[PDB]
Amino acid sequence: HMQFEVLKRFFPKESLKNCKGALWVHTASIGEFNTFLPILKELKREHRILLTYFSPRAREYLKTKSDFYDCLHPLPLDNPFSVKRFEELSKPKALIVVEREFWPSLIIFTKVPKILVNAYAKGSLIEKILSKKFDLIIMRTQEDVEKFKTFGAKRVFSCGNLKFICQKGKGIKLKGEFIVAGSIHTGEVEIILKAFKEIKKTYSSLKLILVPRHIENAKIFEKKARDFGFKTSFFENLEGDVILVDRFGILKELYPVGKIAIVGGTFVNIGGHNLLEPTCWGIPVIYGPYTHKVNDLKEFLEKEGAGFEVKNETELVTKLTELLSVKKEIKVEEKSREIKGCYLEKLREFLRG
Amino acid sequence: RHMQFEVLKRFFPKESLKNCKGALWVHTASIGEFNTFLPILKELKREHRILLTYFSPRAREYLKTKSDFYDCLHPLPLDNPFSVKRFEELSKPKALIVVEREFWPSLIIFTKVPKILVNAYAKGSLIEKILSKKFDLIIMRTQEDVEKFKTFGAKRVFSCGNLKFICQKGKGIKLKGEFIVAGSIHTGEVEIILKAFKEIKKTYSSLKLILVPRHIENAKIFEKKARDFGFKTSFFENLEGDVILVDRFGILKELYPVGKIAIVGGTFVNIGGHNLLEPTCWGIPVIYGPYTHKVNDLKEFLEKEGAGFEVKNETELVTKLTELLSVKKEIKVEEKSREIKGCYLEKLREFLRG
Ligand SMILES: [Cl-]
Ligand SMILES: [Cl-]
Ligand SMILES: [Cl-]
Ligand SMILES: [Cl-]
Ligand code: NI
Ligand code: NI
Repeated sequence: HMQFEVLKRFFPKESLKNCKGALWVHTASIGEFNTFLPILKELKREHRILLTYFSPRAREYLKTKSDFYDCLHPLPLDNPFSVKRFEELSKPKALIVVEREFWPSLIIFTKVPKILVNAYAKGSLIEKILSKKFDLIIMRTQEDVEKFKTFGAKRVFSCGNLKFICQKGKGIKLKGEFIVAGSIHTGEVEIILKAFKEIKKTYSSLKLILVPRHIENAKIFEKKARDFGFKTSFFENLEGDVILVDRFGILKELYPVGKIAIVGGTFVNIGGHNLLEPTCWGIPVIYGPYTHKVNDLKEFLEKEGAGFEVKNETELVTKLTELLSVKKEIKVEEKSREIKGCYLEKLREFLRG
Repeated sequence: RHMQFEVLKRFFPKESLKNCKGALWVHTASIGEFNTFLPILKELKREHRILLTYFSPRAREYLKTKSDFYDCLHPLPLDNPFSVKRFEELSKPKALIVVEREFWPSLIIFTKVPKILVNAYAKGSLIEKILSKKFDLIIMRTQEDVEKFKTFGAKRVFSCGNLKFICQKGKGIKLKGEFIVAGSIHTGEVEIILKAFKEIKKTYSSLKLILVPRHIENAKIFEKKARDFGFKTSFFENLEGDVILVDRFGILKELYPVGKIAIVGGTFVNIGGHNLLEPTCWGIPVIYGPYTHKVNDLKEFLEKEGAGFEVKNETELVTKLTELLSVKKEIKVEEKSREIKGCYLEKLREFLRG
């Protein structure tokens, strides 16, 4: 089945010797790794990297990212001896913990200089006790900083949320004016078509590019839009009022083509997909009420004036019209350069000496 | 997050564990293991106080809703000698049942509690050689796994089958009519199912299809698709339709008994399969498509049992449906289930007696 690597954790591999002096980066699982990746890309340039993870579900994925590290090993089991053997074999120059892997033996029984990034405070007793054990803490909010400072942590700063860093890609150019609806589920399709139908009464040249959450549904989606009375086409072919995308990936590259984006997983009870993507391009994003899985991101976008929650077909029409008549300025990308810059600055300085 | 990792509790187990002394200690890493062991736990819970531990923070909230099946709840202690021994000293458990695997070295090496591994399989790895012999009793899925573990010098290793194959039926519903039941169906599965059912109705004109979407948000859509096929439609409780859509969450497992044949989705689209087992517990055959890669043990069990049929296209689906409609297939999954359960429960009770 899956590889738990229990022996490796308990008795870290001898070959760690071959990675001595590296910068040790710990990403509990795939999420943490992706969140830290933009920082890792830069650090990887000035340091050899020793990468560890906790979840067995992350091994296979991380193996595909060998470009971003020199050595890969699971985190040692949390006893003084496994942890000390890990540190003694690898003699790491420092350890960066992404988000909050409060492993007591790891934190208590290693001597490696320790750095926590993207942390937030909960006010719990384990925080009171272990926070002071880090040489440097970078938090998401100045509020979190305050709490940790009352915990006797020195060297604590706020740099913002690493999750809000833009990772854009090349992108695509298309002539025409478009709305781009991405990661749309079957149960979201009709409300969007009915909204776009109401809109086209006014904006006759406007086209909808529609990208299903599952590209397999590209044909069911087409037939629906056809049933609604739209001329339709499949991407590459831009002839339709509703343009369906059937090729995987591509979605993040399509956003720059539009004036307004709509992101699914939000009009049905899914919890929201990736709201950030379109806004990194200076485009406002509209979403439905079901954002519980991306709540921090939601509150961030609303504060940045870049995200807009709509409750129903009517609100959607109303919001779309507002954004088509008045171009909403978006500054998410500058914030992104700012968070990234702050994190990378403090880390480079800390690592310098 | 907003999730509780309970690090402090794992590191320094709660003093109140005292008030649970002499209990049977059952460890279920997360929700899946708990549900897998639940039928056995229900019986053991009658004869033992239960101290229940879990590893995944994601299980805590769920497990709190299961307070009827345990006496004490606490996360597994962190894997260092001191936390583990403190857990053990506080709770003085009579024994520890580990569900499936959870080879936590310090836990296994530094506790004196008699330890029992349940529903295990053998990967043949070095950590297995080393830790397997530290269990007082090991109950495995196959006689093949037993042989491997036997060669690691494990004594007291048996096979009682896969706990995951234990039926958990529920009350069940009754309706007048003849039905086929398609459950956990995704949008991309609706057309091969409707195409096949249209062909079948030519011959069995009285047959009705109860259609339960994977996600109810897709029901309106499903109903409209049925209409395009020219079926009379209706929403559950109304049995008017040739195709009857189901609009309520849950419900599915209680519906199966109503049918002559079940179809279970996540299988005609590359999803990997939903719960093939449930219909067969009613002595009803189940049909699925080729994409069962997330339920492959279950798929293999059903095939050997003569209760599960893989179909690759609309024709084989029509073919298999017609076969099962013309000659009723005998299904003995429930029989197998009582067997697996009784075996596990027999061995456990005997170990715990003395
Ligand atoms: Cl201590
Ligand atoms: Cl001590
Ligand atoms: Cl302790
Ligand atoms: Cl102790
Ligand atoms: Ni998916
Ligand atoms: Ni779901």
